[PDB]
Amino acid sequence: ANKNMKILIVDDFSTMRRIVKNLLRDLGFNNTQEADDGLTALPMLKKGDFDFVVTDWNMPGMQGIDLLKNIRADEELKHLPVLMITAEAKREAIIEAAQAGVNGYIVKPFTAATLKEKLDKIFE
Ligand SMILES: [Mg+2]
Repeated sequence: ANKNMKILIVDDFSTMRRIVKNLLRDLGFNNTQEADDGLTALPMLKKGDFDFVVTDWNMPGMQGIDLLKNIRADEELKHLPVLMITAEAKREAIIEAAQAGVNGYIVKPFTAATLKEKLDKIFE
């Protein structure tokens, strides 16, 4: 796992964006940027050459599931591994996210410990 991989953190609650960001900082990943909704994350991915996406699942403008779909329908972006953040792991929403092509999921609140298992798991 390369620690200079360009990571996009997507979440509508800015405090959550900065917590995810410091957890990634504690793990060797410092190349992080932010977006507050999928509508604002999309143009960032579209032009920014990112390597990894961490997105919230429920956002007001465009949802986590709809950004993953747009990423997956975009020829240029379809190779992007996506980790989803969710308030509780309901079986039904996860299966849906799995079917939509997400790489993994993590339930909040979470720690740097969990985050890394999730990252290792995704990258295999
Ligand atoms: Mg949210």
